Amino acid sequence: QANLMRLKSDLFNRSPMYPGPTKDDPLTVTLGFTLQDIVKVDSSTNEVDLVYCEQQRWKLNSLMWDPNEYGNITDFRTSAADIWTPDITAYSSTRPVQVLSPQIAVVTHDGSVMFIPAQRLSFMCDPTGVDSEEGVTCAVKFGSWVYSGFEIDLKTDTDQVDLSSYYASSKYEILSATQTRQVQHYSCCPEPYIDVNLVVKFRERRA
Amino acid sequence: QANLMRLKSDLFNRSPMYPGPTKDDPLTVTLGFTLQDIVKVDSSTNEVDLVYCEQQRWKLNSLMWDPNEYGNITDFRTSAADIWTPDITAYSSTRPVQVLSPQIAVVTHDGSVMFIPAQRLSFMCDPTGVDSEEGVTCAVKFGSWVYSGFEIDLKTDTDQVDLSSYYASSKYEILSATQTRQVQHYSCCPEPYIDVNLVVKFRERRA
Amino acid sequence: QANLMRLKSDLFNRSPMYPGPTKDDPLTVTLGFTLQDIVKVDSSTNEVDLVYCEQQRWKLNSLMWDPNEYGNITDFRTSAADIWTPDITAYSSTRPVQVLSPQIAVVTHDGSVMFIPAQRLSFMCDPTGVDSEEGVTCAVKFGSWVYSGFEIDLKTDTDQVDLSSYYASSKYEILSATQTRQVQHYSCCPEPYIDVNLVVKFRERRA
Amino acid sequence: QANLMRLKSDLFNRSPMYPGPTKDDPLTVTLGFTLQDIVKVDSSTNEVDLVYCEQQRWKLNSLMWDPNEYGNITDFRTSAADIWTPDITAYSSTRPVQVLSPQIAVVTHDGSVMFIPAQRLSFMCDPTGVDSEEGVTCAVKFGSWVYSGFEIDLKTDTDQVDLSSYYASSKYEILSATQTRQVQHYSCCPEPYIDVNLVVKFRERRA
Amino acid sequence: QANLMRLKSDLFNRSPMYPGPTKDDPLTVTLGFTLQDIVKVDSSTNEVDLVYCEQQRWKLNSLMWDPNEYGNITDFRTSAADIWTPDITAYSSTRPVQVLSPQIAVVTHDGSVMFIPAQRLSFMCDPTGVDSEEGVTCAVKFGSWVYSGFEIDLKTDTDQVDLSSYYASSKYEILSATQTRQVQHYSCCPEPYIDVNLVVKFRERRA
Ligand SMILES: CC(=O)OCC[N+](C)(C)C
Ligand SMILES: CC(=O)OCC[N+](C)(C)C
Ligand SMILES: CC(=O)OCC[N+](C)(C)C
Ligand SMILES: CC(=O)OCC[N+](C)(C)C
Ligand SMILES: CC(=O)OCC[N+](C)(C)C
Ligand SMILES: CC(=O)OCC[N+](C)(C)C
Ligand SMILES: CC(=O)OCC[N+](C)(C)C
Ligand SMILES: CC(=O)OCC[N+](C)(C)C
Ligand SMILES: CC(=O)OCC[N+](C)(C)C
Ligand SMILES: CC(=O)OCC[N+](C)(C)C
Ligand SMILES: [Cl-]
Ligand SMILES: [Cl-]
Ligand SMILES: [Cl-]
Ligand SMILES: [Cl-]
Ligand SMILES: [Cl-]
Repeated sequence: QANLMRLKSDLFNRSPMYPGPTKDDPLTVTLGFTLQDIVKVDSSTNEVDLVYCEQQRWKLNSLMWDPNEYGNITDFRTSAADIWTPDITAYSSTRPVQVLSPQIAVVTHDGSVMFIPAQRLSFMCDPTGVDSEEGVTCAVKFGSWVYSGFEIDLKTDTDQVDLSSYYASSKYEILSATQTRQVQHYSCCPEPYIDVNLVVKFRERRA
Repeated sequence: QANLMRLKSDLFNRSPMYPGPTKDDPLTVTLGFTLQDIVKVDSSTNEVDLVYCEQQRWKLNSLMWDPNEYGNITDFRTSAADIWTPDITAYSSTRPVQVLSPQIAVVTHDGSVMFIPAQRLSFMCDPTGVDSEEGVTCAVKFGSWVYSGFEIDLKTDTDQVDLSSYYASSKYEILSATQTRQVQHYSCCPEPYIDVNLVVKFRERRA
Repeated sequence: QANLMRLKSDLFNRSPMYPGPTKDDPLTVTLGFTLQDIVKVDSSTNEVDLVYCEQQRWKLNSLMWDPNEYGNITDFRTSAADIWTPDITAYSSTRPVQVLSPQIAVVTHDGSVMFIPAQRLSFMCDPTGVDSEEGVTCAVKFGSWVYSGFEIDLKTDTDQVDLSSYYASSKYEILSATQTRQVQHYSCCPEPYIDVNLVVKFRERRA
Repeated sequence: QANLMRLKSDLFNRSPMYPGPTKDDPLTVTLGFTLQDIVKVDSSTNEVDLVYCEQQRWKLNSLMWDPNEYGNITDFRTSAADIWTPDITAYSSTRPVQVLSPQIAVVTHDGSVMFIPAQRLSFMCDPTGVDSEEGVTCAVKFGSWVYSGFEIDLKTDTDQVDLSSYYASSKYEILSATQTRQVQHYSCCPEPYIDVNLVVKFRERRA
Repeated sequence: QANLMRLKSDLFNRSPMYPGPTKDDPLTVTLGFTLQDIVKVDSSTNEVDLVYCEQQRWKLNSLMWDPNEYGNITDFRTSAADIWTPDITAYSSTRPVQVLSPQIAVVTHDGSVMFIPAQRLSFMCDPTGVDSEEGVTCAVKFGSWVYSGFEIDLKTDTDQVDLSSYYASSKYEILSATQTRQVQHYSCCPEPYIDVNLVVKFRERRA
């Protein structure tokens, strides 16, 4: 307990709160979605509700340590409010995202962080054709709200969304689920922003 | 990281928290709207729900710095709770506005600040005629709640709302969307308050 | 900025937080309702939802200053969390009141404060007869929850509720709207509590 | 203002925050109910919503003072967050209780406290027979969640609920409303826990 | 009060906040479920709502004391925000869990802690067959979100869920309710995570 208490104290005191990435000190966040359920489809407003886990990984030099200096501690768990986190946002939500899991991250001696928030998202989607054989396709972009491609870059380990935890008895069955990196420009800003586009084809499951 | 940490420290210590504008030190906020979706229309209460982005720009001498003094840093991202922000409010909302994006602003070396919150608004609007060819027209005023024209002035870059991000498969199609600056008087107060009037003409989209 | 920064600093440091009124140091709050809309009527639970602005005015010796001592500053805007505010409560609400406007007050050199919160209230009201020619009458009392008449007194500038901002295309039209001061006794307490009774007669508006 | 400011300062500084009652230092809380309205009855989930006021009273030696030492101040109003309050909980709620009134208590020089929160409760209740002549009976227990009889005891002044403020035009009329002290044992714990059982018989009101 | 005030002061000052368990300092949490009610079943989204109490027990060397050193105090009640608590989470919730009881734990001189939060959970469950004689079976896993089996182990005193407080007049009757310990692997992580699987068989109750 003493060693971890010391490590946590030293990582916090060694330097003030990390000010986020810069053009000169950029960061690459690895995103990966685990789609658990398509809960609701609303045809009167064209909103669809998803339950998923957004897996996030990044590395920070400021969170690095030598295990030999801190009782061979290789990693630890900490509140996500105690460390810097990326501002990964759904670009087309219709409601504030609901967080379903504790806000705790895992920090490793190499400075790498893993943070997996489970969330419920309500986003823009016309479900017309959900009841058909072909089903309906809907997409939502995820990325930083304020950091461009020069400050925050995004990466995926695979183009395939994890469906190994998708609720079998859900009202909707998944025909396809894709997560692909893309670089866009916006009216507000001159720099190119980067995002992970979550595209999911689904239909009503027969009882 | 060191340079930005220093800049942020020096900008905060240079003077206590900015007390907002005054008659003697007025401010001009540039407002612009990017209408993403008309989510819901409720004819039983006469409420309409919009999803949009509110681009806000202002300039503060207190936030100015020389990039040559801080490792050629030209701008930075910071929590909107760490800086003064204008109190732009919808004058005719029926629910507390829901914030859909992170509360982070961008501050530039000339002292200018850009903050683009994404929000969901539920406001007063009779939708009667939404299903007709002509559609229905509804308006909502945005402006400071406590600062008059002598303290906060508002400006737009264009009278035409940004519709380049409007959800194509929305239940409602946009016939027209306008943003106009106007100056009004109220019973409470002797000074003229200024606002940006968002007027949007819309109808039900055919499948 | 310097003068206002100084005034605000001196007003906070000159004395600890104001402990509220007392029998020995009583206060008079001026109440005034601007009814903007009757949003919803629910006949299955007998609840009615209103959108209104509650103008509150009071004077405090502790908030007084000499403009000649602070660069001819006659007034300033401040967060309502930074100053004492009265606990004006609806005595018959069915839901926690939703605040629709920023929590900012205007303080003047004579120690007077003006605070205008915009709110949505869900209160006890049987709407039977709303569809009739005569319409329905419903009332809700507003007053301090813990302070009696000896500590907080209430006053109105007119017995007429401001209807100049009432939404024209509302589902309900106003036949009459009154705000009267009244003094009552309760089982709990020996002292007389005072309230402002909001009485509004309304009916369904024809297209 | 000076005397009250001083009293409140001295009451806070004389000793650290009160750690709650103990077997050695027990406390007796007096509960009372003022049932204002039976808002909703839901037969599809078996939930019933009440709007009531809970009068709570207890005495603490730590909150005692001599009025002659503090400008003949006999009592004062304070935020309920500034003092210890009991964990009186509804044992069978289906939703987190909504607080409708400000969280302010009244403290007297003898150390006695009075706190009357107005709340909306959604609790377990099968309404089958609400439309009959006999009506339906439903009950909800109120007690401390963590303190047993040896630490917190409960008392009522009357066994009759206060119905003098019950909304006349409510959808439901009260046939009977009782508040009775009872002592129970639970599977978790060996000590006897004490509660106040709120039993109310009601039916649908005829127009 | 003095002795407890001292004990609480000494337990807080003797060492900084406990950093949670480690591979080298693991912890075993005992889980128990008291199912109070199956509130709602939604066949249009496949969500089911439960009201239950989750009894949690763990022991910490850092919370140990000698009663003879602190006026024969054997235990005390404290805010759960003042002590470390495990991040026991429902792995398949569709909404953020609603807490229905005060967040207070009971700490004993041997360092053991008992914490019983009453909660409302909305989780993934197809209710098809709830109206049949056989009823429907639904399951939800509870475990730590970030700690593996090497850091947090789980244990149950019985496989049988406590039904002695189940609301008799609920819309749904319980046919069976089980709580069994299980060890799983996940896509994210290499270490085995452990959970308590809550399996409940229920059907619609006949009036
Ligand atoms: C800044 C602007 O015009 O809009 C950005 C929001 N987005 C990502 C959906 C198009
Ligand atoms: C720069 C800024 O604040 O945000 C706009 C949203 N975005 C990222 C897609 C263009
Ligand atoms: C000063 C104040 O609270 O304002 C009330 C109405 N308004 C918003 C137009 C000026
Ligand atoms: C006189 C006063 O309180 O202002 C209300 C103006 N309004 C409704 C548009 C906010
Ligand atoms: C004195 C106190 O706690 O409040 C009781 C309810 N009241 C005063 C509004 C009628
Ligand atoms: C304790 C007491 O008598 O209060 C009732 C609260 N009231 C009448 C506002 C609804
Ligand atoms: C351990 C436990 O919660 O037992 C029963 C409490 N009760 C009846 C409120 C549900
Ligand atoms: C002891 C504890 O934390 O919780 C038990 C619930 N109760 C109040 C009925 C006995
Ligand atoms: C490991 C972690 O950080 O959280 C992921 C969800 N879990 C634990 C059930 C696999
Ligand atoms: C990232 C990963 O594989 O974790 C899933 C956790 N679970 C099954 C609760 C949904
Ligand atoms: Cl301000
Ligand atoms: Cl940041
Ligand atoms: Cl107060
Ligand atoms: Cl306590
Ligand atoms: Cl932790």
